[PDB]
Amino acid sequence: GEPGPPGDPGLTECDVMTYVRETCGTELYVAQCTQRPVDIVFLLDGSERLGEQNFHKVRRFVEEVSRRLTLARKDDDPLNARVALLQFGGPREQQVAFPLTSNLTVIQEALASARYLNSFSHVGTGIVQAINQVVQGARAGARRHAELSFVFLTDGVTGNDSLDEAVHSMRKQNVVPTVVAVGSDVDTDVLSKISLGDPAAVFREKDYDSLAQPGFFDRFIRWIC
Amino acid sequence: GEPGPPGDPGLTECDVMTYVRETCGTELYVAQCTQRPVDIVFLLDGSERLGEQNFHKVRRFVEEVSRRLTLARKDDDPLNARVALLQFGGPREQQVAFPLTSNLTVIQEALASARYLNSFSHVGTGIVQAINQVVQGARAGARRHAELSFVFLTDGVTGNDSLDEAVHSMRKQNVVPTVVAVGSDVDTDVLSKISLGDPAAVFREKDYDSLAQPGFFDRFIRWIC
Amino acid sequence: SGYKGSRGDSMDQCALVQSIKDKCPCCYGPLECPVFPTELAFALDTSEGVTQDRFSQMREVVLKILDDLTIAESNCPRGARVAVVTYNNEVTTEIRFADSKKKSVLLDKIKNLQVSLTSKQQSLETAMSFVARNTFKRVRSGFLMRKVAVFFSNKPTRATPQLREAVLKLSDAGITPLFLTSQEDRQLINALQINNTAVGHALVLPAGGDLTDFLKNVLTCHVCLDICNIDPSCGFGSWRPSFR
Amino acid sequence: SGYKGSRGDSMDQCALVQSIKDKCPCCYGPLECPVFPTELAFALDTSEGVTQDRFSQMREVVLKILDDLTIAESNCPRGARVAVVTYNNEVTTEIRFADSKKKSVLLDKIKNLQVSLTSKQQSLETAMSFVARNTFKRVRSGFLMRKVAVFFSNKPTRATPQLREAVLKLSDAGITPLFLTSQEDRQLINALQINNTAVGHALVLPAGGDLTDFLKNVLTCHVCLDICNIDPSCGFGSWRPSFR
Amino acid sequence: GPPGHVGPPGPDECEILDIIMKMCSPDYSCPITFSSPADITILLDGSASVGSHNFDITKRFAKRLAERFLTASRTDPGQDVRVAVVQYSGTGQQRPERAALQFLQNYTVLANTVDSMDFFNDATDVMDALGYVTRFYREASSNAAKKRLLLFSDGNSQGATPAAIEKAVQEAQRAGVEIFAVVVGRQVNEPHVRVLVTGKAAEYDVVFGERHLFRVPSYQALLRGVFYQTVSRKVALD
Amino acid sequence: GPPGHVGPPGPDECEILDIIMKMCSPDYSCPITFSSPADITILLDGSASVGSHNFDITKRFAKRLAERFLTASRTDPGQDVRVAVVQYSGTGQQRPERAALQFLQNYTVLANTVDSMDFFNDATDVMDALGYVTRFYREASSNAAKKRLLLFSDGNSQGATPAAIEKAVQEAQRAGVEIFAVVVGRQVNEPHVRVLVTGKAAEYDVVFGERHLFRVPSYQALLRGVFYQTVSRKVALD
Ligand SMILES: *[C@@H]1O[C@H](CO)[C@@H](O[C@@H]2O[C@H](CO)[C@@H](O[C@@H]3O[C@H](CO)[C@@H](O)[C@H](O)[C@@H]3O)[C@H](O)[C@H]2NC(C)=O)[C@H](O)[C@H]1NC(C)=O
Ligand SMILES: *[C@@H]1O[C@H](CO[C@@H]2O[C@@H](C)[C@@H](O)[C@@H](O)[C@@H]2O)[C@@H](O[C@@H]2O[C@H](CO)[C@@H](O)[C@H](O)[C@H]2NC(C)=O)[C@H](O)[C@H]1NC(C)=O
Ligand SMILES: *[C@@H]1O[C@H](CO[C@@H]2O[C@@H](C)[C@@H](O)[C@@H](O)[C@@H]2O)[C@@H](O[C@@H]2O[C@H](CO)[C@@H](O)[C@H](O)[C@H]2NC(C)=O)[C@H](O)[C@H]1NC(C)=O
Ligand SMILES: *[C@@H]1O[C@H](CO)[C@@H](O[C@@H]2O[C@H](CO)[C@@H](O)[C@H](O)[C@H]2NC(C)=O)[C@H](O)[C@H]1NC(C)=O
Ligand SMILES: *[C@@H]1O[C@H](CO)[C@@H](O[C@@H]2O[C@H](CO)[C@@H](O)[C@H](O)[C@H]2NC(C)=O)[C@H](O)[C@H]1NC(C)=O
Ligand SMILES: *[C@@H]1O[C@H](CO)[C@@H](O[C@@H]2O[C@H](CO)[C@@H](O)[C@H](O)[C@H]2NC(C)=O)[C@H](O)[C@H]1NC(C)=O
Ligand SMILES: *[C@@H]1O[C@H](CO)[C@@H](O)[C@H](O)[C@H]1NC(C)=O
Ligand SMILES: *[C@@H]1O[C@H](CO)[C@@H](O)[C@H](O)[C@H]1NC(C)=O
Repeated sequence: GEPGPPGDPGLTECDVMTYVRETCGTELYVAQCTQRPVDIVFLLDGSERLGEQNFHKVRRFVEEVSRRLTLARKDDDPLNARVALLQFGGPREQQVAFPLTSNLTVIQEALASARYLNSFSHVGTGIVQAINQVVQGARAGARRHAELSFVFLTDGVTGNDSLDEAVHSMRKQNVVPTVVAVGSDVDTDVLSKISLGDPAAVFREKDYDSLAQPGFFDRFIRWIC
Repeated sequence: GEPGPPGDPGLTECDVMTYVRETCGTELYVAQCTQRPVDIVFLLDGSERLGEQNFHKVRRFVEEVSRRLTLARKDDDPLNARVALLQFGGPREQQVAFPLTSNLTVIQEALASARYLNSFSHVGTGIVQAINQVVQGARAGARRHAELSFVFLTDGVTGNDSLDEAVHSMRKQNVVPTVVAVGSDVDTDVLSKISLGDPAAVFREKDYDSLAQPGFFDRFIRWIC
Repeated sequence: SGYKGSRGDSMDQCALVQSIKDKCPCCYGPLECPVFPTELAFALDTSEGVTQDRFSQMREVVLKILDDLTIAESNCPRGARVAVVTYNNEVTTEIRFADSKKKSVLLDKIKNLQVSLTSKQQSLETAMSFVARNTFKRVRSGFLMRKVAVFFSNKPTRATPQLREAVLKLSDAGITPLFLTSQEDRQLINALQINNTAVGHALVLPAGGDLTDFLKNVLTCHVCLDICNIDPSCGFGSWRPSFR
Repeated sequence: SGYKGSRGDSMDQCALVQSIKDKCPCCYGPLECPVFPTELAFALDTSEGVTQDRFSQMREVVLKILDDLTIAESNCPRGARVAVVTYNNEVTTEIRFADSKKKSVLLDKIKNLQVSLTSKQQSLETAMSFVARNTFKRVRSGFLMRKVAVFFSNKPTRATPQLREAVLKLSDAGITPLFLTSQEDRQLINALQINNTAVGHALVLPAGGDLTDFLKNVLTCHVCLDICNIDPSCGFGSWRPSFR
Repeated sequence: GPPGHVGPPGPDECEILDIIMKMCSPDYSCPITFSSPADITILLDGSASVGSHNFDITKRFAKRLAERFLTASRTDPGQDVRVAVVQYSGTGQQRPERAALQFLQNYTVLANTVDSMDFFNDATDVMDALGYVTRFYREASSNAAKKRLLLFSDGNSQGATPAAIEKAVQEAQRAGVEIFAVVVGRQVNEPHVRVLVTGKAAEYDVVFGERHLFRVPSYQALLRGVFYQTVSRKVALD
Repeated sequence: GPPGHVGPPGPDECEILDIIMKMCSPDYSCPITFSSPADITILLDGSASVGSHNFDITKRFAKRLAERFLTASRTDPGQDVRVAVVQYSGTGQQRPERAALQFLQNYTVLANTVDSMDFFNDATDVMDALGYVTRFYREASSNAAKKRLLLFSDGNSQGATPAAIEKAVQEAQRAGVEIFAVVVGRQVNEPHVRVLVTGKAAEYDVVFGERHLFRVPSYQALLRGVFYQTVSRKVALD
């Protein structure tokens, strides 16, 4: 075929602009995934504003994400990362799901029978129950320093009876928040509180179906690892 | 399958908008082609700024246009429209081309042997030569009132030694123009002069290749017919 | 899936204009014709035997009609656009829909318009077709656009299929012709109208004397007739508001 | 067609800033560290036997280091970001890269930070890995982004392969660590340095007495060393421009 | 498949009014006349599907609706113009007390109740809400008056099947009150809201359908413009 | 296919000066120094491919170039700094006559000639133009001076082949003048322009091409910004 097109400029205009701004005076650079010891526990609110079809789409997204990430063999601080999910709700004041575990078949089986609450859910009670459950699991799984990152898959608009206390407890519990809001309708206060004073620790997706968009999936997997 | 979607609202916001603007206080409505007696003569200036490959593209465009429009059998004021084209230049102060005729085989042969001038076009001399030639042809073809429309395939940037006199001759010769400029670089003066004081008698094409865009081709055939 | 559902209802064409009219300040006070923006196409005739004085009379008639009407100088869809042509066995455009931009310049052009004495014999059907398929090749947009053509004749038209076909084409084109000629012809009225459906009347003009009567008739209930409030008995017939 | 051409030449990272720096008014007058916006990560050790008075000493050291440095309160790529953590057999983040927004609030938080008296036995490798793969999990952008970590130890480190692997990972992460400990260990230097190419010095800290003698060195020479105008003979070794 | 149902008819008087008033520079606002005595009780959503700020904007819109209806010059001093407000939530959650709220001419109790209700944080429940509304009408409203009603809905509620809502709306019709549906957003079970509007799923009358349904894209858009004027005027017209 | 050649290097001093001055707010503008005496004769297009207005903006750019070069503080009063201007067109059209124009120092006469030249409306001929330039230098410029030249072109010319351009540029090189190419737009015969820039088609040097080529997308953008000063300073640097 024909010769390839000529190369781009050595230092484009934006390059020099960034240089000058840097000397005297967005996007954040994160080192790509390296299978570092990680432990992630999702959180999907049961509020009826989610949607049965949207619940199915979120199930698909979660299983795809679990497929993409490498899964550790076991515990006692090997390399690789684990995964957990729960679907707490308002009614019954409690709900449970599978604990952290890398055995993917358990994940598939639990997801298959996943029940969509379609009911109110106060985020504070959910998060405190989640942190209690994951603390219990971690204690059952030795020290495994690694980390503890929580991904909030929800708009977050819900009852805040004990939001602040749970946020404080999570803050003291060496956690790394991360939020993926869906839809234009979102309250900035809840996002800010969960983000722990970060402007770029939140992603936005116009529709729940976009969770299957390859671009957003790649960005999310890059951010988490 | 599933039922169709709901229909268009009653007097859509734009509908009432136009109604109110009309009551007290763009696009022009043209009756679709009805094969009324029309005589059309093209004009492709040989200015070196056209391009040999762009000349081939214009040849293809003219071929397509002459193919789509219906062609009359003969003269003496029958229905249907004819076609003509010429490629006048500046050097040698003249050029010749096939006259108005519906024998598409002659059009094919002329296009096949079509020579890209890569030369100049004192648009005034070219247009006066064209009007003389088409007047001679029309006289050879009886009255055939019909009409006489010219299509200008040129940016128009060129020497204007005798532009105004030829413009006046065109005015007196019951002519109707239609100009399709291509490229950002265009002079408003020449376009206005050849458009005969019209703001919507000019089409703008981003690039020569856009001449093959079905949308623009359909719009052009709709305007001319 | 099924195709798109049917277009819904509407508030009719006229009565909505009545409503918006009462409600838009200063637009129900001083009326100015045309009632709605419209195209007007004058077509003069130079057929042999046309007396120059009669040409002057028609020139005065057209000038008065223009002055009584405003124009749409800008691109705002409000006001009258004009197009003046001359016709014979052939046709020759003089001023088209685009050149005219100011009332004074249009009046000056029309007054200074060349008078072309000639001898070619009349053929009104050619002018009919010309206006049908050349002058109205492009017209300004507007949901309530009105289009009117005014013609001339120094001799009654013949009775042939070509003219009836031509007027059918005119009607199909949306025009609302108002012919003017010295004397009536029941055949002309019959050919113009169709199946008890009028296309456009054929008035009468004088060989000298008073003009304000018929001039008033045309200016009120023909050239700038409100599509909504048609006068009680201005012109015997049935009228035909809106497109045809 | 063939693939895209190669990247073009560059004016070199070092002296383009030299040029722009002699060129951006008032930016070549008063100096304020850090020379370029950078991340600084303090990690504190609560290892068994860490004397509380010594903890106060390190607290004052960190407080002074913070005061000497400015902060990037806004999102403009200019100023210092901070991250303070405590490490033991396990680790516990105290303040991350996000919460810090003002100098006074940061100073108050660090001064009011709880002292976690404990008895767990130390293992510096866990803290190395934590900082390598958790603290720097995300950092601010910038073509000349600079990263630095400061640590502590109330006991000399062991001589094990895992330490070499951890320091290799740190180097791969772009960090430029500056450890601090009571007493030297040639084995520590050897593990840090790679084939005679240093990765980070291991300075010394006092059990009392004067401090500024080494505070000046650390501040002028490691934390906010100029990228290109390096001090002639500060610290035995070979220095490093940035990255590895 | 079969073609879709006819789309909504054109702008009514009140939005053509504000569109003309926007630029054309004669009465304005959006006048109303209660031709015959009647009542209205705008029902407000309180399920989580709305949310805090959405619930608050709905409260504001309800307040505006009530004030506009009450201020509208009564067509007869010898008779009354009557409005009321109540909040519905999960089963058996409909403030105020049964005997508490009557038809009102003043604005004290109505305004305080409008600005004092609380979000409930429970799944949408339409059955008991509709039963409460219809029984309250049956017991309270005077026999002669021909009343009207409005409702926010999403067609979603636990333990909801089309036949049950068919029966409930049939009971409401037996009570003898026409109903109108106003909804916000598109995350709505279309068949259920269509049923609620019509009462006969098989025969969805186009005229009854389009007239009785108002659609809004977003909660914020509900308050913007003169939509409130249009809905109130449409409620007024018999 | 094979990969494309290396792209243009990073921006030089002048435009980085401009960008720092744009927002960062010491001598500025774009100082030049003619280290050693030389000559420059900016060659301006005269074929229709440019046009009337585009030819006018080219004339303005030429006038500015002459002003900036002449005003540049001569590095030595003992020797001179030399500039000239000519317009080329179809075969045998290079104003002024061969014996008229010398190296000019006062700016007014050169400026008057620049503002008085008329568009030729003759085909794009580059053979005779290059011959004119090279023979004029051969006859005129003093032996010691090592000169420089600019040239506008599109690489398109009737009766032109790569061999002819190569031979002409070789003759110019034998005359002993290095050449630089500045072009506008992209309706350009890339091989011919590259050959003119280098003269060694097969062994084209990427560094030579990138150093000796200037690309401007639009005629209007040519005068805009600091492009003129950047190119003039590049001409200045050895
Ligand atoms: C761990 O992952 C497995 C899938 O890899 C989960 O489901 C397991 O699926 C296999 C496939 O049929 C079942 O086969 C059984 O395996 C056992 C050995 O574990 C073997 O002794 C049986 O004869 C049979 O082949 C397996 O039963 C099934 N796991 C369980 C617990 O029933 C599994 O649920 C995941 N969690 C575990 C194993 O705790
Ligand atoms: C509610 O009504 C009271 C008084 O009732 C008025 O007379 C009724 C027959 C009927 O026509 C109501 O609509 C009238 O408003 C209004 O003002 C109260 O007046 C009494 C009389 O002294 C006084 O004691 C109260 O404090 C007044 N209420 C106040 C000050 O809030 C009252 O304005 C009406 N509601 C609103 C919202 O204004
Ligand atoms: C154009 O040149 C003339 C005279 O040249 C001057 O002397 C040369 C040696 C060289 O140094 C040029 O740069 C000088 O400008 C300038 O105008 C003339 O000036 C003289 C002295 O005042 C006067 O007698 C003449 O009448 C002037 N000629 C005129 C008015 O036509 C002129 O300034 C130069 N143009 C510039 C500098 O743009
Ligand atoms: C929960 O959060 C809200 C706001 O984030 C707190 O206050 C509410 O603020 C919104 C702002 O739009 C108002 O509309 C509400 O009216 C406020 N609450 C009330 C009761 O009026 C609220 O205090 C927090 N906690 C609780 C228990 O609601
Ligand atoms: C006119 O059209 C015809 C076809 O409609 C063209 O084709 C030639 O027609 C003549 C008529 O007898 C034949 O003898 C030739 O053999 C046809 N050409 C070929 C290639 O078969 C004709 O060429 C057109 N007129 C002209 C002048 O070319
Ligand atoms: C018509 O011809 C005249 C000269 O015969 C042209 O006049 C020039 O127009 C350009 C347009 O910007 C001006 O910049 C020049 O200053 C004018 N004069 C000269 C001497 O160039 C005119 O441009 C031509 N019209 C066109 C090309 O549309
Ligand atoms: C008959 O009269 C009607 C009445 O307007 C008209 O629309 C129609 O075109 C006429 N011709 C035919 C064939 O119906
Ligand atoms: C060897 O030194 C080079 C040069 O600094 C360095 O890049 C590399 O990582 C070193 N490798 C080892 C094994 O020391």
